[PDB]
Amino acid sequence: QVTLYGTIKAGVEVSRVKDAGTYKAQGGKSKTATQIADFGSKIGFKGQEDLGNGMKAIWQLEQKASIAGTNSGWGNRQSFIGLKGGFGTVRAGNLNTVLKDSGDNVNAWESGSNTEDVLGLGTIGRVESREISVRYDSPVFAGFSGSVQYVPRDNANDVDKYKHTKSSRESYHAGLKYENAGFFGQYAGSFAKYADLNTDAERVAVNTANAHPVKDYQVHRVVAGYDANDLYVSVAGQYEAAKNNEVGSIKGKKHEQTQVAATAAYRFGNVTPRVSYAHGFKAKVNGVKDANYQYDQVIVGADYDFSKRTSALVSAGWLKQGKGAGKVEQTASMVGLRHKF
Amino acid sequence: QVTLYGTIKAGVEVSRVKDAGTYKAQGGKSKTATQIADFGSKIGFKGQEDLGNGMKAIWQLEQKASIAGTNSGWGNRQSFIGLKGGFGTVRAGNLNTVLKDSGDNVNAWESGSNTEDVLGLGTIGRVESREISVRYDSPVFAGFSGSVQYVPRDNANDVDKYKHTKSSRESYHAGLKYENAGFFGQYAGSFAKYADLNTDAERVAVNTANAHPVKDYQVHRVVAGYDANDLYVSVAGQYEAAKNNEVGSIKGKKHEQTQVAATAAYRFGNVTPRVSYAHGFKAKVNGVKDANYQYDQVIVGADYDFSKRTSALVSAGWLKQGKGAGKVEQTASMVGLRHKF
Amino acid sequence: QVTLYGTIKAGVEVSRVKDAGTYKAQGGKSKTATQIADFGSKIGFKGQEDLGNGMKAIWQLEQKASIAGTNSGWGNRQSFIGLKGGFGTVRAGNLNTVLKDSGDNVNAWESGSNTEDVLGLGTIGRVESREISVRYDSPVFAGFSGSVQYVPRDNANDVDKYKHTKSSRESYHAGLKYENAGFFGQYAGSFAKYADLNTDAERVAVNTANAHPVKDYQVHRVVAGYDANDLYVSVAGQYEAAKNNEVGSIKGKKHEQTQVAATAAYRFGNVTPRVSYAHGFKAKVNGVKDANYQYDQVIVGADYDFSKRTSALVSAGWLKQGKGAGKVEQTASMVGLRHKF
Ligand SMILES: [Cs+]
Ligand SMILES: [Cs+]
Ligand SMILES: [Cs+]
Ligand SMILES: [Cs+]
Ligand SMILES: [Cs+]
Ligand SMILES: [Cs+]
Ligand SMILES: [Cs+]
Ligand SMILES: [Cs+]
Ligand SMILES: [Cs+]
Repeated sequence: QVTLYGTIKAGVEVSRVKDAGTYKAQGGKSKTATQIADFGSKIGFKGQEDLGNGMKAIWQLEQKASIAGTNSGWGNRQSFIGLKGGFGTVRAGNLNTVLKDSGDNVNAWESGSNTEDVLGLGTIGRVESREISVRYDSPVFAGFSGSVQYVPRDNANDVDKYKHTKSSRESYHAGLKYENAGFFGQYAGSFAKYADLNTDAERVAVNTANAHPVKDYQVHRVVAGYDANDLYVSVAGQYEAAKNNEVGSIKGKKHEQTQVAATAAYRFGNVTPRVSYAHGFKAKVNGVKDANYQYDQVIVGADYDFSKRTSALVSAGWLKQGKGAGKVEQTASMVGLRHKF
Repeated sequence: QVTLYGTIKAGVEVSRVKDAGTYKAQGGKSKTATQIADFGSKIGFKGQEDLGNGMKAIWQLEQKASIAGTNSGWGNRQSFIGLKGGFGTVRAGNLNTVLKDSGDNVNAWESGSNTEDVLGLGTIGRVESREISVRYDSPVFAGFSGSVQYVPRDNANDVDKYKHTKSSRESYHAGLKYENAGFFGQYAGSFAKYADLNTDAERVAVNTANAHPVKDYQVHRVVAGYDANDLYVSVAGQYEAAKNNEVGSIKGKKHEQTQVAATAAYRFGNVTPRVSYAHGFKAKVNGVKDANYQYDQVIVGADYDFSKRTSALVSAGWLKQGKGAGKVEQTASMVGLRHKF
Repeated sequence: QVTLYGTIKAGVEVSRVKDAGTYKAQGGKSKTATQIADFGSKIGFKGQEDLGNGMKAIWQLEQKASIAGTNSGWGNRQSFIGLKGGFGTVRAGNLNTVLKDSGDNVNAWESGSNTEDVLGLGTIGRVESREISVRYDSPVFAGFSGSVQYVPRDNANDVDKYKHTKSSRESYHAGLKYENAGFFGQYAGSFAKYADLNTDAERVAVNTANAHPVKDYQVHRVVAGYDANDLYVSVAGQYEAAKNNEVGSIKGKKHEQTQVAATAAYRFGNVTPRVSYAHGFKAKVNGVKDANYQYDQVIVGADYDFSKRTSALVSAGWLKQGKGAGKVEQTASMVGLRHKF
């Protein structure tokens, strides 16, 4: 067996930044931008074959396909080959991280890439990625399931394959999930003995310009809520910590940040109003409080479901980053359309 | 619903340039080149869903796929999401321009990209493009239909989104079409308060190397003819005008050019002989006649239709550019094969 | 008609190099690398239409799609348009070379690109490629078939289309095959009046950095064996020769190399153990023996066929390159999974 699927989705966004530092216009305000933007249209191919003994072969090839025609590549969304049966599921390839998957219960919004941080809970998602990796998923059993996932050294750093001179950027991802009668709890997280962050605290490839080597990199996410009877509510807590691993005065000093997010939605027939709130507390950077990494955000909107495949979408969002005169405030709103095939 | 389609098409071309300026060989003639060339093979995916109230969701993702394996990208031909119903059709994405669509009644030929100007009426098509835009199409009503289409500022110039420092390259596209009993007339055109041309008078992105900012950029196309009873004839008139908007001695001075084209074809069973003629009159460039932009061309050929999907193609073309010792003459011929799926 | 197909395939490889020159660690050994690697996953689209008179239209578009998400492009595997009927088959596009096709009887192994030379008989395949070309295939007749294939000048060197100043890199490919009662013999080969090699003796584009222009470039391959009754055995001989065509002291001097390979496999139900051996004798380079181009390799492994579409794969390989203190030794092993759709 073999099937074609995808989502086409897009809309118009309207945004404004308030940033004293970069916009000399009055009160530090940018002008208002108005863009047709693709929201992450995608196309895939996938299939499975019964292997005779309760085992199945599974594979998938999913690609970014933006109707603005700005993508190229195959396999640059989750793509894999694997086996599934009574044991659970094993998969190898460009895999979502346990934490990328858990993000479905945290960030429900659609936006173009420009507005990810204001029209969506982009900041809490900064820890989410796809990795050439292997992943095991369970058995859902007595309402419990789990995943375990690993990125080898020589996949995390190809260059260094044969000379093991940079320390390993191999990493571990794992989660545990419980569902009962509409109630869900999940823990998802990751660990990397050595990694590298950019200044927005995203993981980037070893040897990226302005990469900051870190050590004992760890992320934890707990999510809980209720998804049943027209009602959805979700609350997430996230904690990130690493040690400075750059050679310099500050090696060994402690990085950390705490983020929380909350979403509520109610389904009124075909209309689903949604509200979200997120906050990042002050980061400790090199052992010292850094309020540049603090933020607050609220998003409100709704989906109109024409069909089970097709929705109209509207949202607006209000985001505040940092403290004082370093302050950045983003405002945005959009209207859009989504169609799943 | 969801469907796969495409055209595979290709052939061998044979071409020669006569250009004193660049070819020192006798009488200013290049040698004769002989190439297997893809004619613009393409592949798409598209679909629609009835939404209940005479409304439909529509989407499409079409890509260049050249069997020479030189393309990459998704969505780099017309791709969109939209709604269709009694109101007409609304669409947003990488859209053909009203003028790109009207080009189906002007330039019927197939050629590789190298021969577009000699094996096809490439020059009159220089005004045709795809744009991240929104488009409304009518209702065909009493034989009349029309389209209206817009490219926002912040899609025409992303860089400048928030600092509105370069003037808008937002643009408007529109057309009106009438069909009666084989007879067709159409007006298609466009307007851009500010734009940027290259020296072959194609629109290019703001801030392209050797881009020439222009103002009040306008194109008009009227096409008329007859498409019925084995007989096809088309006559087109095109007019382009803009003001110099480059800072320098010549700002405010007037650009313009007039082009005409004519095609006739007759269907003799499975064979369709075709003849085309096109002419560009002298351009006024910076208020002054410039005969470098004058050209004449004739193309003759035929299609052999094996099936409704599959054709053999042959053509030859004879093109003259400019006047005097700046003169460029292109000669070409091809044989090819086209298959629609 | 129109069909979708592909192969997804991938695994974990483990490799080690022993190279005194580049690895200062003890006894000239690299460390051991361990990688999830795609084995050349691919996806295609193809179809055919009966044209009425025993003739068919045929086309194909095949792309590299690696589930590690590192490819982009359409048409970058064999892709074409063509006609098929009582005359044989004619095709134009990104075609496999007669010698690339013959490689199916020589190199049966799957490996990621990093291990092609140790987990697969990569070296003998150095002469195999895809080319924008035309190809004729026969009629299988009294057990005999054949192919003839040509790459025009102006496809081998686009740049030089109109100025015929570099000599032609046009080339000819041809083969002859016989099958009788499990027994097969094939000759495949190629000739290019002028070409360009890199130092691993692969053909590269004219004007590639460190390309070495050659003249009278010729390759010959004879393969023979037995493919029936659970038993497969293949023996190949390959010979490559060219003259130095670089301007310098050594123009006109003779390049050549001889390679042989052997494979045996036996099918035990669903398990197919396989063993392969290959050897490259000393190259003559500029008229002089060069033992850097000598190598020996053995690969052993097996396929486990879950289904006709789906296999588990394991192999190990042991490769030795050159003589003496220039010596390079590669060791590798892998486990993998393949699924055809
Ligand atoms: Cs998103
Ligand atoms: Cs992310
Ligand atoms: Cs990654
Ligand atoms: Cs064309
Ligand atoms: Cs064009
Ligand atoms: Cs464009
Ligand atoms: Cs291979
Ligand atoms: Cs090869
Ligand atoms: Cs090639």
